[PDB]
Amino acid sequence: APFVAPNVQGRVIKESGYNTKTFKPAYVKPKHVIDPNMIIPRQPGEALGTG
Amino acid sequence: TSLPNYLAGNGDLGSWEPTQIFAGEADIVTEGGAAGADIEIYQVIAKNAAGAMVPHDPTATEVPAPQSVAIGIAAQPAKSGQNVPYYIGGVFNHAALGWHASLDTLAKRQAVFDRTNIHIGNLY
Repeated sequence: APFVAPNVQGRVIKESGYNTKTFKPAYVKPKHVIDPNMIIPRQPGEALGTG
Repeated sequence: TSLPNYLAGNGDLGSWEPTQIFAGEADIVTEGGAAGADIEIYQVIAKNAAGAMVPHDPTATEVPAPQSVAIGIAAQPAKSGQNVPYYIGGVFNHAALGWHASLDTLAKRQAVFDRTNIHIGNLY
């Protein structure tokens, strides 16, 4: 703080500003097509012969 | 290799016919030795000039070559260099065995083994 003799008025102090930032997000679209080609086939779980 | 089949069809699992090798009770005798050529199950095999098993080959030569005398029946398949187990004694169905060409009729198939502990014959 400024030292100021008790008689006189005092001194005026400057102050600071602001700064700003902004962002747009990204977009994501994974998808699958599920054919009978992919469903009919066996799944390791199934037994042999008669799944 | 996954791709299902859609079109309808007649589905068979194939067929099975017992391969009856033995036709008698003469005691069975088995040995084993290095193969000199590719050998299939129950194929009739000689021993080549180097002493390695080789599929029997009549008329190989000039003096007939040692491939030309049968010596046993392969008990399991093998590639060259591998050891082949093979029968040397027993009574065998002439049809179950693998035979050379031109060695077709049972008469000839027996003529290949009269002098030995192997005998080859019919099944009733």
